[PDB]
Parts: sequence; structure tokens; C-alpha cells
Amino acid sequence: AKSKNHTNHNQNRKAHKNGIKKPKKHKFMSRKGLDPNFFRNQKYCLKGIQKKKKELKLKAKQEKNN
Amino acid sequence: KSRGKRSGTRYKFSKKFRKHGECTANKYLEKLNYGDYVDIVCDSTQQKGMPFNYYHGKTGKIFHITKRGVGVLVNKRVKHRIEQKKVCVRIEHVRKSRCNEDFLLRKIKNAELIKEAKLKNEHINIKRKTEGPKPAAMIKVPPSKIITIEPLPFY
Amino acid sequence: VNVPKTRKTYCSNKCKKHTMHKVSQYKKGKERLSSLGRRRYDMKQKGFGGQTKPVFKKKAKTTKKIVLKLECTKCKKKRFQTMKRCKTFEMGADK
RNA sequence: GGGUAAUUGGCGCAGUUGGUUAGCGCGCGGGUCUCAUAAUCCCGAGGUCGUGAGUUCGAUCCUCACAUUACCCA
RNA sequence: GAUGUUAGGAGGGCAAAUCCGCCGAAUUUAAGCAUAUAAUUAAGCGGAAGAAAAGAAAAUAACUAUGAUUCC
RNA sequence: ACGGACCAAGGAGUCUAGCAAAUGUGCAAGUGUAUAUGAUUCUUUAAACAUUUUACGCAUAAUUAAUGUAAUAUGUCUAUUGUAGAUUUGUGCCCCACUUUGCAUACAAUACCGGUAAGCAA
RNA sequence: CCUAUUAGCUGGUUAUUUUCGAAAGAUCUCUCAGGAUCGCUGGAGUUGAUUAAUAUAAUUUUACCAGGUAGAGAUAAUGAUUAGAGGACAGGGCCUUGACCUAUUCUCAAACUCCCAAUAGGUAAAAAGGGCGAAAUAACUCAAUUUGUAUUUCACUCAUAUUAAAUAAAAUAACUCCAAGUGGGCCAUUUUUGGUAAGCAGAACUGGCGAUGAGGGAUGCUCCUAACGCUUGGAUAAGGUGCCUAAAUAUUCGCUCAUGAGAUCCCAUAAAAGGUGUUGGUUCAUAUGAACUAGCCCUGAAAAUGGAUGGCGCUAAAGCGGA
RNA sequence: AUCCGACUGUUUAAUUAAAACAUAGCAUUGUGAAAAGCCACAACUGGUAUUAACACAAUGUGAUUUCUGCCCAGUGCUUUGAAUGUCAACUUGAUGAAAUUCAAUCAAGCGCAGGUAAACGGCGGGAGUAACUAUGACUCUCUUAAGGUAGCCAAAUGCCUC
RNA sequence: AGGGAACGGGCUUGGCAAAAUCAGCGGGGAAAGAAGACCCUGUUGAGCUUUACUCUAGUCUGGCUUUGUGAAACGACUUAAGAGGUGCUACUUUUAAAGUUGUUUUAC
RNA sequence: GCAGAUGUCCAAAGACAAGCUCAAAGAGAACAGAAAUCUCUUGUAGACUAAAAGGGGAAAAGCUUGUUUGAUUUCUAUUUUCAGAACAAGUAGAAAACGUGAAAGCGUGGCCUAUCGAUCCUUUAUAUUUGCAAAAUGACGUAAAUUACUUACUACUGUGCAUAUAGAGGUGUCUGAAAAGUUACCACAGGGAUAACUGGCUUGUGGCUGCCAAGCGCUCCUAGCGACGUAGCUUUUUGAUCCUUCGAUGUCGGCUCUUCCUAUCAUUGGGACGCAGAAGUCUCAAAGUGUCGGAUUGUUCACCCGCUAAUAGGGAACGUGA
RNA sequence: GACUCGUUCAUACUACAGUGGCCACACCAGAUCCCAUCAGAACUCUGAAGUUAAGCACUGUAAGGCUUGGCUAGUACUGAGGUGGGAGACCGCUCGGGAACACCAGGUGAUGAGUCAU
Repeated sequence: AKSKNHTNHNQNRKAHKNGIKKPKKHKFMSRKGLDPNFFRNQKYCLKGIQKKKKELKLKAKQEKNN
Repeated sequence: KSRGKRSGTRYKFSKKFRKHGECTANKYLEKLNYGDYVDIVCDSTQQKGMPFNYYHGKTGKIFHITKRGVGVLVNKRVKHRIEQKKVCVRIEHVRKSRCNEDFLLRKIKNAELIKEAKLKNEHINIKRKTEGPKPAAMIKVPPSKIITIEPLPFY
Repeated sequence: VNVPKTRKTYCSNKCKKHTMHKVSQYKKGKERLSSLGRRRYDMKQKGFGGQTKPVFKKKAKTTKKIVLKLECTKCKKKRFQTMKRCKTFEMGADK
């Protein structure tokens, strides 16, 4: 027999029953496919920063532990 | 039966009266930075990098910048939830959003007010005023200015 | 659809430059009786039971996708390029 | 797709390295009287392209073009 | 080769749960159905034992190699 | 619209296999003692009890069609890095702001393993 | 006998209370009486909150966006479309017939637009953050190892004592797992497509019916009030107060006489056209003549069992419109 | 008097007794025999057949009378073929180290060429035209394998149609 | 009468309504029968038909085997020579009847 | 539902750059005309842009010219449909190598919105990647040593097959079975999710009643009519719907019998007339009484013969099959 | 007075008319070279005799257009409520929002960086 083809009835009620969920909005987004030659350089920056910081901390630890 | 990319955009993607023609040269000088809000208005004169029908007139913050394009993160309502959508458009189809300008001006002005208030050791209300009921007023008006109003007859 | 017999284009194997390629049309080539699928099909078709696999007989479309065989004149390495489907296709016809 | 033949005059037609030939269709002359008909002559990319070879439509090759048989696992 | 109421013997039928040969479907599943599945099953025919059948390598491995069959 | 004249009794999500989740229990990088054996156990007992210091399953390592290859890396018995974050430590035994520590987890970033690309390739 | 074959189909499917509580959309499907998968729902659990905050919000304010529906227009374009007015290419007999141009003019468009609402929609409104500086890092960027960019570390400090606008039985949150039912819908208001129309077919928003009783509408799945543990009082809503029937034959002011009066949304039909019935207004003519106007009433107004403002009945209403 | 069936006969046991079936008559087809025709059977073997063309088998039509027209294009059935295209297994040859891969040929069938309608079946349309009108003997034209012949009819067959 | 799933015995508003019985009757009980046989749906069937798909008995034909004993003819293969065009050599034809095989006929 | 369009087309109609400006109109120039070419003026696109339509486009996205193959290989973040799966079609980028331009730049097909396809199988390309389950096959290759089962070192190792990756061969019912009919002999599971009948709503159609007045009626709109228009009633026709019934509401007509309506055919009493009488027509109150015999047809309907005073129209589940 | 590169992209456009020139723009002289064509018209190159005639600048017009305001007009339309009116079509009321065409009036630009001349 003929079928009710379509209706949006009650769909808004269903949607609002569990609220209109919002995205979680995390602090950090993955940089997988964004601006290469920039995020690679950022990787180099961060590597150098860790190298210098860790070597300073290691120098302090060695001079404090004798 | 028809759901093409540009279906139903007869008027939305049409140029305004006497405002046809390519984008102005000065628009290419617009300065864009990561994380700032941007409006998505489709410029029909530029076909490549055109946003989808839905996002025309929406706002979102930039999450990616390329040589001639911007990836902007836009909220889209899908049935029972909002979800984040990364739309990639060209420069002509994006413009700096004024959705923040009142907030930025408020920040600057309130900072330069708070500095002086703390300098003078005063307590001030920095929040916006949401002005409501007006105070009593003691107003004067010439007698030749009061005019008598009565409903008019039919004609 | 007209396509010139030769074309100066990128070589994707054994060379990484833009070299001259000779262009031709790919042909299906005959199915061999020793292929695993054909052997399995023949063994299945043996015996009683009649036809054992579907035989397609709808044949909706009328053309085929055109595939160009590009052979680099330096490394003699063949490469495939797919063209949009068309009814008439000539190679190196009059300009 | 496999195997076979064909399309050369306007018709039909067979013919292959020192070759485009004919009957019918067309044009006049002349004629044996009125026809016939000797003969000249109109009619040929020898389907199309490429290739082989002192000497090819011709020999090889590919393309679509037609007609029986036959194969029809996405 | 026959033939023998020559002498002495054997087979035949019943019974089947397990067992050994043959013959042999379709219902069903695939959400249709034809290969496939059901199933080398049911039905059918024949043949034994307290068990039957298998069994003393024309086997496996590829290792420092194992050693009939059956069953867990 | 269909079933039901009445009464009694019977009458329908169960059993097994296999998987997962949940929760409880035991042990824990191990766990389960399978088949089987022993042993003054032999009504019960067809259950209980036991197993001379690499059987097997699952887990302990992944990835690739595959030959296969296989997780920081010996400067350090340190144990990758951030932002939040529980708990802890002190100063303004009962508030909070600064320090201190930084579980779980979330979001990222890094290394490293297998495969594929690309570059080189004795 | 295989065989208790198969059935997306019909029928049935057995104690109580309590708590939570749907869908009749959507995508794919040899799919349209089915299924899977989202959505809606329960149970379980953790992380949080428990700090009249923050997260948060079917809400508003402030700031800023996007639109081309309603309306408007035809002289703004396109498409139509009625008339004339003025003014130098063509036919015949200085003239006639026009065409054409200019300025006008009547009337229109879902697939027309110069313009353009209301409603609906989006973003933002500070602490894991912002501002301002220094110092490091990079293979990035730049003419720039000191241009910029980003990151990191140090500084200083940006309302919080009401809380970077308001309001909020906002953490009754967020997340994860497992799973049921459902996937024939229908109705009302508003909008709208097809249709002459339909208790018709198809859509949009919200609310309901379903899944739900209670008071009222006499009666009624969907109307109004209002949603529900068991009671005692009080006071009301909707609606009523002549009797049926609890409460006014209440008060106050008009209108109406019907030889088929009229009498509560949905709702249970009534029209064009008329009236020298009566009531009140408006505009013209020397308290007369006219023409209008709109209240109630009347004609228009005919159907089959006997008959229905719900019934009785009601006219100094128990009718109509008020207070 | 009309329709149908010639007649006698038979039939749907329990809704149809007939115009249905059968029938004699007519016509067609196959077959000369145990290597035949038609049919049964798993095989062996068998029925017709204790038969032999005035026979057996397979069909259609359905007494008599008078007739039984045209079409072999289509589909069937059937007849001839070393001129004949196509084809399987096999066989032969070539290549290869071999598997294989390539080629080549005297089957039947189809195709080709015929025959056959008491085989299935089929069997047209426009205009113009005769001293009134009407009609069209006649003419032109398109077209088929043939264009429905002799007959018969609003028939148990004609809608329109009472 | 109303409303209601749009034709009530029950509901609402009315009309009304007085025990028990006998005999008829066919208006109603949308009376009884009986999971509608018509129609549609089902990825449920069955009978039947074909130039539906896929098969199959039968039948026609070919190959191999059974299958023995002879003769003849023809063809093919192998081998020696001649001729043709022809780059120590490569291809076509004819000549023998020389050895091998196949076919067609025929005899027992 | 409405107006349409697609299963294509293009070595340029793709890429880049430069130059130019189009349709049309007016005026002017031998042949030469409404149209043929040339010049000038105006010319916001009224042209053109492969195709449907809608957007976009003027030193261009159009026309012409020049040079080309970016219609190339690989990989991400993603948008549309949406389950936020796939295909497909796009957007923004990155790593190569190129084209174009003086360059900035632009180019990963067509100015944008459509122009298309899973598994399995096959096919052909690529590969210093692999396998064919005890082994070998380039090759005893290169160096030494002797009469051997000598020793070291080599990216490149047989046919066939299979694999990995990438295109292609197609499923148009286009998320993708290999598929003709008939049942009037029929079966089953169901369906009022769905036809054939009543009933119900609607009333186009059918029937009936109004309003206006151009005309007809010798003159005279309205005695009687009434075109062009327009307002209603009825369910006595047929439609439209599919609301109820498919575990069954007996579906035509006639006969029989009763009752009801009035939109009255006759009979009763009136009014009007284009009413002399007669006959008749229009109309009012009125449903008390009555509305027939036959031929043909199954008929309803119809049509004739005849009587009559009149032979009116309808309803009751198309009244009425225990 | 001026020029170059821009911004706004008509208050900046269009038509007609008037005024202005020393370098400044420009018209203008020429074709050997670079270059370009049918055509030194254009483009390109080399110039400096002539001229504000034009371009350009400024102004004017009961100018068209464009733009701002008023007015159209609380009109049209519209969100929420109504056991509101009306047989309906439609139309009020309460709490709110609120156009457009036309017509009238004013206006016809402003400006960033740099440079030249006096």
C-alpha cells in the first residue's frame, strides 16, 4: 500500500530530549595534515628547547649530586 | 531528486545590484591569524574555493592557513547535536569577523579604566550595565507645546 | 575524442623527469585457460548440475572507459592513464 | 570474440609486379532502309589507413562496413 | 563335464543398539534460486561379532628426528 | 471488527554449543591441571582428595600476501614530553591563596616496531 | 517415514507493588506487512558537582553577521498588458492608412526583481585565558642568527568584597558499556501543494491523541480547564446559576414577536437578492419628502420511521448584545 | 418453421446429458521387417505380432448431396550434395626441455539449393469516372507470399445495433 | 435522535416501562455455516504452455575398443636427380616407384 | 507536483600569456538590394561562454594569436549525501617533475552547479618487493687447491602458476540475483494496510429552486419566457475517496407487502393570464384518496398498443433471496 | 599649481556648455635602430617645432542618474493571545515588530603614501 513518504514531525522533540549536544572543544587539535614545513619546524623548535632545558637540568643535577 | 552542490542558491550566490565584478584588490591585503574569528560569505565571482551553501553567512575560528586558503572550524547542527566541521575556502570567500570587536574594545577600555581606578584606589563596576528603568524626572514644557489629541473620525 | 600518438609527460618509473612517451590504447587481452579462476570455473562446470555461475545479461551501458598505454621512450616502462568514457575515440587523427 | 566471403564505373561483374578491362546505364557520328550494331567516348580513391618490393588494386597489416556458424562465469 | 533319494557336510530365515558394504533423496539454509547446503544423511538392498572395522608403512617428517592399528 | 456457552485439570522465551558485556570470586605475567594416572576412598563415592623441581588452551607483541622482520637505548635500577588533573608536603588541628608532588583519565606532542611510498643503495 | 520441514504471515503467551519510560523520523536493502543501522528508552558504571560557581541553557540583553518570504513595482530590468496624447520610414488618392520615437496610462508573475520586513538563524561577551616586556629554540619566514612567526621560561597584572550582561529546583551534569521496544501513525492552530471539493492526497512549525484518566463541551480518542499516590478542610479554573442540575426566575441598559423565533469555540450548513417590520445613525431638500447605512426580525429556506437549542419549556426571557 | 448435431451409441458417480465425445464416410503421414515403423524397459528383453501394405502405426475431418479457391514469403516437416562455410572429441603436423601453445581435416546439425497448405497458418488501401441525382462497369496509384475465391450472414460469428 | 470506527441492545438526551404464559411469523439480531473461493499481498505452492533459464531420457552423428585373415587402388611421409625464379647456400615444380604410413574399394 | 535536463561532447572546447571587445542600432561607401564587405558614432553585455536551467564573467571567464600537455606520479586535512559508512563529485594543501609568463603568479582537466559503479573473476602494467612447503636451475661466476663430497665470496637465477599495488572489462532495479507465460481446475498464509456493494464525507456530473434583464412575446423586459452572467438546495445518476466489513453484511431484475417524503399527475378550494365561452398555461394552501391492462427485452431504463381522472416523482442497507 | 602609486568604487557616472597653462600631464614631430602591423592607426623606439583644439582640471544645467534626509506611514505586512466578530471570504482587539514604490528637499565628493614646480 501507499507509505507515508516523509515527515520531520517529532524529530525536534527527539533531538531536544537529550539536548542539543555541543562539541567537547578540546585544548589541542591534532596537526596531522596542517601546514607542513611549519609544524616540522615547530618540531625542531621543541626538540631544541627540550635539549637545552634537559641539559641545563642535568648539569644542575650533576653539580648537586657530585 | 536534485541535491547538487549549488542547488537552491539562485539568490544566495548572486551578486548584489550594481555590485558585480571581481573582488577588490584591497581584500587580498586582509590580515588573518590562527584562532581568530572569520565570516564565511561566498563570492560568486571566484568559483574555486567556494564554500558550501550551508556555510554562507556562518562564523568560525581559523584553524588552518595556506597560501591562498583558510580552513575554518564551523559549528553545524545535525539532528540531535552540534558538531565541528572543518571547511576549506579561498581568501575571497572569507572576511574578518566583527563578532568580537565590541569585546576587544571593551577589554582595552576596561583595562585602561581599571588601571586608573586602582591607581586612585576606587571601586568600580566593570560589568556591562544592561540598562533598565529610568529615574524620576522633573521636566518643564511650555504651555503652547502641549497639544490635545483625540481620535479622528472616519472618512 | 582525438589524442596525439606522442606526449611529453612525467615519467613515474626508472626516470623522474618529463620525457617523451609514446601513447597507444590498452586492449583487454585474452583470458588464459591456466588462470586459477578459469581452472576453478571449468572444474566446477564439469559434471551434472548445469550452469554453476551467474551469466550477466543486462548490459546497461554502451561505451567503455578509454585507457591509454604510455611508454616512456627512455626506460621503456609502460604506464596506464584512464580517460573519460566516450563513443568515438581516434588516436593521432587529423588536427 | 573465434572462423569464412564480400563490397571496382550509375548497375552487376571476374580478373592480379612491366596492365584499370569489359556487358549493361550515358553522349554523338555512322549505319542496312526503322531497330540492331563496328567504334570513340562519359562512368574506377580496385571500401579506408599503414607496411613489404628494379617492377603492385595486387603482396603484408590494422580500422570500421555485411552476411550463415559459433563462444557467450565479473 | 554330466548324472546320481550314492557317503559325509554347508548355505537359506529371524533378530540390529553398536558394526561392515552398496544404493540414495528431498524438506531445509542461502531471507529468491540453479552450484553449494541439507548429506557422502533419511528411506531402500545385502553381511557379521560380543564387539565389528582398522592394523604391522610403497607412513610422517625435514628434526638432536619419530615407527602397526584404534580411541581420548 | 475477530475469539470467548460454562467449569476443572493441562497449556507456551526453555536446553545445549559458541562469543561478548556486566557483576561476584580465586590467583595474577601468569592462569586453567586436559586426557590420564594414585590412593587402607569405594552405601553415599558417578564425589571428594592428589599430581618427582618445558603437555595443551588463552594471555604475555605486533605487523606483513609473503621470504619474514619485530618495539626510547646503555648515556641510566634513570622508568619519553607537555596542559589540566586525584592524593601528599610546607607558609599565610577547623577557609582559601601561594608553593610541593602530578594517580586515573582526556587532549596533544614525541620517539620506536611491522608494512607501503620517496631518496640513496655493494 | 524424512518431519516437531519452512513460514518476513494470523492467533496465544500464566503473580503483586514500586521506579524510569518510547517510536511511528532517517540511511541502505529483490525493499514497501520485513530487516540492519542511527535516533528516541532502560539498566550498569566511572569521572564530576556537592563551594547560591563554573561547566550548562528549545530564554533574553549588548555587539556584529547572512537572507530575498510577506509586502512593493510595472514609469527599475525580463515577461506580459489597456488606452489614448505629441512628433521626421513604408501604401494610395496637400490628404488618407499605419509603422516607429517621446512622455504618459489601466492591469499582472511559483519557476520576475530596484527595495525589502515580522518571525526564524549564527558568532562573541576574559583565568588551561588576555595584556604587556625580556630571554631562549627552529631546518620555518624574511633582504634580515635577529625581520617576523610559533613554542618555551621568567617577569608585571587583568572585575571576583555580586561573580568581565540578565535570569536559571544550572551537576537532575559529562562520558562509557550492554540492551529492549519502535521504524503502518493520526488530529488541532497557523502556512502550503494537487484537487470542484472531501472526515481527500501530500508537506512545514508547535502542541496533542497514540500511551491518558479528571472537570466542562448533554453526547464524542484529538476542543476548553487541567494532567492523576490515599485523605480532611478551603478556595478556584473551564463552564455555568428556571427545572432536569450544585449555583441568580440576581441587578442594570438596550434590541427582538418569528402562521417552521433564537439560544456556548471545535459543532454539527446556509447564500446571492429582497422587505412600507422595528431600532439607531449619515447626507441632501420648507416637519415634512428622499437616498443611504446596519442591528434584531421576516422571505429566499423542499425528503423520505416520529424528533429534537440535550429535554421540558421559555417572550416584564429561561432569546440576542453589554455591564 | 429456424439453429445445432447426420443417424443408433457415450459422457462430467454427488449441480452441466449437450450443439460435447464416438461413429461410418473422407483425406493425409510413416513403414518391405527381426540393422523395419510405432511403443514399453534400469538392463536383459518385450507389445503390435498366432501380424506383413486390402497390414500395422500416427493424425485431422466427421452420414449423404454439392464443393473443397489463392499463398511455400514466416515457422515446421522433408529431399540432394566432396562444389560447399561453420564444429566437438579424436587424429596429424610445427615449436618447445616439457607441460603447453599453435595450426590442418570428408561427421551429424545449422547454413546453401529444392519440395510440401485435407502442415501450423495467412488471404490489402487510396483517389477519379456514365445525357437527371445516386452508384461506379471503367481508369490511375500505393502495396503483398497471396490480397478472402465459390459460397454464407446482424447466423450460437455484426460491436455501432433495438 | 445524537455522537461514535461515518447504520447501537448497552453510551447521552428523550419516548416510555407491570408477573407468568400458548400458537404462529419471518422485520431485526449488519442471525447460523466457514480462518472469502472474488481482489490484493507473500521473495508460499501446484497444474499447464512455450522460440523463459538450466538440464535430461530418447534419438542422429563422429572417435577409441571389441576387430580377425588377404588383395588392389589412391594419398601422405622419407630419399636421389631435372627445371623456375633465386642469397658455397635458401624456397617451388617435375622425375623414381626406392623404404615408411594413412584413406577407399574388394575377397574370406 | 510543476518547467526541463543527464548516461554525452572536447588535443582543445584543457594550461598559461598577450592583444582586442561583443549583440544591436544609426549614418555613409560602384556593382550591392531587407539582408554580403568597409568606415565612423553609440553601445553594462541586451553577444559569447559544448549541452538543461540557474549563477559568474569586459584591458574577461568572451574573440584572435603564440607557446604548450598540470587531462602527470604520490599522500594528507576535509565538504556535499550522511549512519556523519562507502562510492562519486568537489575544496584546501604537501613531496616530485614540468608548462606558461618578463615577472608576480597561474595550471592536479573543462568558469560553477549533473555527466556514473562493490565483492569474486579476468586483464595488463610496476616492483634491488615475495611464494610454489626436503632441495637445486644466471653459474662451478670469481679467487685460490688437487685427481676431492676442497674452501671462501657474489642485490641481480628455469617454464608455468600464485600473490602485492594500479588502472580497466559491470552490474541503469545504478550500495550491484544469471530468469517467460497461463490457470475459467486450482491450493495455502494472510489482508478491510487493498478493489468489486451498502452506509459516510465531497458533489464535478445528474436533478430541482433562485437573482439581473439583452431580447422573444404584433407595440409590451417580467401573461408566459428569458440569452450573456451569477446564488443556492438534493443525494433520486454517475463520479471522486478508501472510513467500516475479506475467521463472508448473500452482490441484477421481477413478484409480494407495508410505510414514509413532496419538488402535486389527478381529485379539493383559490390567485394570474397574452382569460369571451371551451380548452389550456403559470401559481398558492394542501400528501386525505388514487396513480392501471398489455406486446418486445433478464433487464432498471426504454418504446409502442390501450384504458383512465390521472396513469406524478422519489425514500426506506439501490426497502424487501432463512 | 601638478604628477605617480593607491583607497572609497557614480556625491566619483552620463550629456551639453564655459574657463585653465611655465616646467607638470598631454596632444604633437619622425621611423635609423628594439619592436609592430594592410596600415608607425595602434604598439615600440627617437624626439621637442607647434597647441590648450582635445585628453585632463575646475565650474555651470528649474539636466538625467546616483546619494542623504523628510514624507509616504505606524500605511502595507507580520510574531504571540483570544470559548474575538463574521455563514464565509475576511476583519478588529490585547502584548509587540514594522516596510516599499512614488513624491519633496539638499548634495555631486572625500582621502593615504611619495614626488615635482614656485
